[PDB]
Amino acid sequence: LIRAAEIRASANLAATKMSECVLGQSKRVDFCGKGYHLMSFPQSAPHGVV
Amino acid sequence: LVKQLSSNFGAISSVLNDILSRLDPPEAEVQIDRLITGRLQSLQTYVTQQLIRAAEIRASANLAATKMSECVLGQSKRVDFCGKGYHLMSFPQSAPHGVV
Amino acid sequence: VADYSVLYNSASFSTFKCYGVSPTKLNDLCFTNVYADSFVIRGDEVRQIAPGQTGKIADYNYKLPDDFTGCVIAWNSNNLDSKVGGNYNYLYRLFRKSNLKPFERDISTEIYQAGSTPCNGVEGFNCYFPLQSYGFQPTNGVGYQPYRVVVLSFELAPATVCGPKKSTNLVKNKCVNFNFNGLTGTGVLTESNKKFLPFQQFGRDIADTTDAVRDPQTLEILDITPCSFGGVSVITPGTNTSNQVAVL
Amino acid sequence: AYTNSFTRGVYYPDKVFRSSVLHSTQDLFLPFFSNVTWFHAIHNPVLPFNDGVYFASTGWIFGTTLDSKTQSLLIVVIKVCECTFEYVSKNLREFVFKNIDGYFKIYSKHTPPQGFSALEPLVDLPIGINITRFQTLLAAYYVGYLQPRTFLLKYNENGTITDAVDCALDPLSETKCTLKSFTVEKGIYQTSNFRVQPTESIVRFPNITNLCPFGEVFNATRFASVYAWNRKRISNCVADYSVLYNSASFSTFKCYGVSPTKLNDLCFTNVYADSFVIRGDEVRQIAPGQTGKIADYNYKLPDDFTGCVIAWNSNNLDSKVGGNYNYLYRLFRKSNL
Amino acid sequence: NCTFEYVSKNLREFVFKNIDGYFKIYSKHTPIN
Amino acid sequence: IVLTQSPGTLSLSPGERATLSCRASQSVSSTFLAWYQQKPGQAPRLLIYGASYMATGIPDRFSGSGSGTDFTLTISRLEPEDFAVYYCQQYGSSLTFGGGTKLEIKSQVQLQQSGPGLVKPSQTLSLTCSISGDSVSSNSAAWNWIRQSPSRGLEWLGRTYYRSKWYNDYAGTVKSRIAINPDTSKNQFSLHLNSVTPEDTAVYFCARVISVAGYAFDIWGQGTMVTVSS
Ligand SMILES: *[C@@H]1O[C@H](CO)[C@@H](O[C@@H]2O[C@H](CO)[C@@H](O)[C@H](O)[C@H]2NC(C)=O)[C@H](O)[C@H]1NC(C)=O
Ligand SMILES: *[C@@H]1O[C@H](CO)[C@@H](O)[C@H](O)[C@H]1NC(C)=O
Ligand SMILES: *[C@@H]1O[C@H](CO)[C@@H](O)[C@H](O)[C@H]1NC(C)=O
Repeated sequence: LIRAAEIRASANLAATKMSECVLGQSKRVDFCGKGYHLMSFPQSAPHGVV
Repeated sequence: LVKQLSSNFGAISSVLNDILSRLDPPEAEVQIDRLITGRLQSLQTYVTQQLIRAAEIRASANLAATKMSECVLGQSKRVDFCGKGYHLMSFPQSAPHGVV
Repeated sequence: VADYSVLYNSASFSTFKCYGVSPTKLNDLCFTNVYADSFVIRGDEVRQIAPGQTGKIADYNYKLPDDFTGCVIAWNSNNLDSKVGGNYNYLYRLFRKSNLKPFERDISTEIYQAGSTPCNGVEGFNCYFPLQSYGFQPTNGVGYQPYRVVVLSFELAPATVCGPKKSTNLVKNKCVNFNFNGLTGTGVLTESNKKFLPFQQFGRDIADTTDAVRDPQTLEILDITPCSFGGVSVITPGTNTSNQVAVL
Repeated sequence: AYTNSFTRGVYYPDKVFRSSVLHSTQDLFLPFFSNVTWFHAIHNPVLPFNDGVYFASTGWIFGTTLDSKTQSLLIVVIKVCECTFEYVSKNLREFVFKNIDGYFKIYSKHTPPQGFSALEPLVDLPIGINITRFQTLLAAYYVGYLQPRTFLLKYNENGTITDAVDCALDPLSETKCTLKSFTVEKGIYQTSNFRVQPTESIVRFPNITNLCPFGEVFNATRFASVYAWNRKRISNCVADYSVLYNSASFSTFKCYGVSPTKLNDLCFTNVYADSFVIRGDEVRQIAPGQTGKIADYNYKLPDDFTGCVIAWNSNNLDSKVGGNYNYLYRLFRKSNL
Repeated sequence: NCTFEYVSKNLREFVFKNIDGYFKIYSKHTPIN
Repeated sequence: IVLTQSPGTLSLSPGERATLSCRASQSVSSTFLAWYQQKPGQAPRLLIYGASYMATGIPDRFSGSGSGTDFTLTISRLEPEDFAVYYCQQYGSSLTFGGGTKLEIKSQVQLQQSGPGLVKPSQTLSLTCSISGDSVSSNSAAWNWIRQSPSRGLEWLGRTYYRSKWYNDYAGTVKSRIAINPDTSKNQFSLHLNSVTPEDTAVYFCARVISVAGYAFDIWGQGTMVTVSS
């Protein structure tokens, strides 16, 4: 149960990052890399995403 | 939690009043101890479940407060944070145990 | 009405052992029906009359279940059940095909078949009679003297047998402790609109607690509600400011 | 004739009042949609009473043997004289009869079919009589039998059983029973678990390889005299005692301390094969505890002998026409051995 | 008083041990220079 | 099944204890061991049946125990009249006696025997055992025949009884030439041997056995001797 809660928190963060940096350009500094953000591209992975 | 009180946990009865009325204390000690252990375990697991659920609810409430502050009090530029499309405004509404 | 005090303080019983229910409190509680089982056996074998014991008696003669709720009484009777010439009117079974189920009695006297060759109902080699005699005598040792045994089996429905405790009057709308056929508790006795069927006796809660009671003397349906309870809170400013308090 | 017991056969299991609740209990009940047996009064067989009968008809007698030996139970005013007890007391008159753990149950209902009806216990009798048959004593009626089925009961506000669920009929009823409600929503629900059972047992062992050389011991040409009796060690081999046992060529085969035909399964440290020849009539002297010239001066078995003894006639091998003088035996000595 | 009998550049390594009444023997032959 | 008398011979003094022994060839699942005491010149007497239960009119000095393949009888306090011989008998798939132990120190039913005591060899031998106090056709009893010779000890010959019809058994040694006939009219049963041999010289007894009393030889007879000679 506890590990599931931690994983859910991580999944929510991943969903937010996908929405805010794949679907648009972000103004939040250091939210999507060091520097002035331009875009991003997702890739699938076992039990996760990069 | 309330239904768990009817199980014996190994004692000859699930009513400590009956145990006391029917048995002498030297023998009744063992039965009372068994019932005590069982009921204590049930209470402990209920409390732990409540703690975890409370943590989840607190996370949801923090998200709700952030959304209220960032979209009712102003116009948000975060994409898909306050609805699909270019955000214009928002209106809160009360509800039992939550907001809309 | 059964008075067990006269039995218990008799001092003429060698053994008085009680399983599930303790003596000195029998005459307090009420229960549906009893069962008195009686017989006479050898003095040594008395220890086999108990739950979970195994042997000749507790296998082929008289077996008690594992959930027994009753008391066992026994007392030496060497001066009534013995004869000068040897008493051969007391028998016991020795061979049986398989053990007994609890409280099951066997009475047949067919010839046991202890070997390969069928006996066809006549006794002979490897064809033994299944009953044997104790042969009591006045000069036998104390381990080999007749003992009488009486087993009382309680079943804890309208109870019909219990102790001589007297009844009192009932009260309404008052937090009191009650005693209905041994059922104890605490609560307020209020009238109820519940429609018990004529055979309906009690009412049960989800947590396995009584919710309504049918009085034994006068058939009427009462309602049980737990007496008031709750927590207390103390409202206090800083002691550095004052010491006034207000409870809640 | 066969008819389906649609929905009837439920009864109050206890005298405990419950209202507006859903209760799950396990006891003996008539399973739903069960084939009932039909009899007509147009020109009373023996009907078994294994567990219980749902007798509904629009006197009685319950016997076991019914030979005026183990007298039965008669209902008119109830008289059970095995006496051992007595008692005096369109229209679908359904009744339920059963006996469990020395308790006799009778249920009734009189109503003027696919409907629901609950029966309350009447004239319950805790005697403990053994009953195995069912015969009615006096128009069509029906007879059925009940099974140990788990049922989910529904109580209304007045405490009347108005609905029931057979938790082992079909998966929909199983889902209702596991969700504790009479209505369910869309979705997949877990109901139970299945386990494939084993079919047959398999035991295997390696091959037998070397055997103990009983053949050369028993089948040899020469035996030594008794007073100088031979002796042999046998070990590290598998020995088949069954073959020598079922040869029927042995006059005497007596075993002490160990039962024959089961030697095949006992593992031992060692064995010994003492062989000699003695007079035929005197073979009975070789026993654990006898006395005599041979047993006292030539071969004495201990009191704790553990084994078997084999012997047979050999008059046509060891006897010569001139008289065999190669066999000796002691006759005098200072003391026994 | 016999009580048993049995009949059946190379570094001869051998390990001998005895527990529970059984004699266990290990060996190995290996080529070396 | 073979019974072995373990202790050979014992000599004691008045007052102390004595311990016997009896060992079985293999298991006795029927558990019908018994112990008899015989004074010289008299018929044996029964002491214990079922290996534990006392007989009629026996003091408490005697106690027996054992099960399986071994048994033992113990005397708590010796009395200078107990110089006698003690045997060991069983019942089950076969009826066999025991060797016996020598020990030396330092009534409502009667059976009567009669018959010739001397016989010309290769002839017929006849005995008779009258019954006074019971019916020979009783449902719960049997009637045996026991003979004793010093070379062979105590041996069982045969028996007869009645449940619905009459039933007979005989020992393997004597099957071909033995027969027992009851006579309900005069309440006696008799033993016949068509042919006789010199070695049959012995002393014969007639006995009664009760099925509910552990198959023990309760009541014996006076006994008579038969000699085979020219
Ligand atoms: C001793 O000799 C006898 C005589 O031949 C053997 O008995 C035969 O054994 C064979 C097994 O190879 C069987 O097929 C025959 O049926 C046996 N004959 C009889 C008459 O039984 C015996 O096997 C030899 N060895 C031993 C130990 O007895
Ligand atoms: C009832 O009787 C039948 C036959 O008469 C028998 O097989 C069965 O064992 C009996 N039941 C009990 C509990 O003895
Ligand atoms: C003994 O072993 C051999 C080699 O594996 C095998 O072929 C043979 O079948 C075995 N013996 C038996 C009786 O199976």
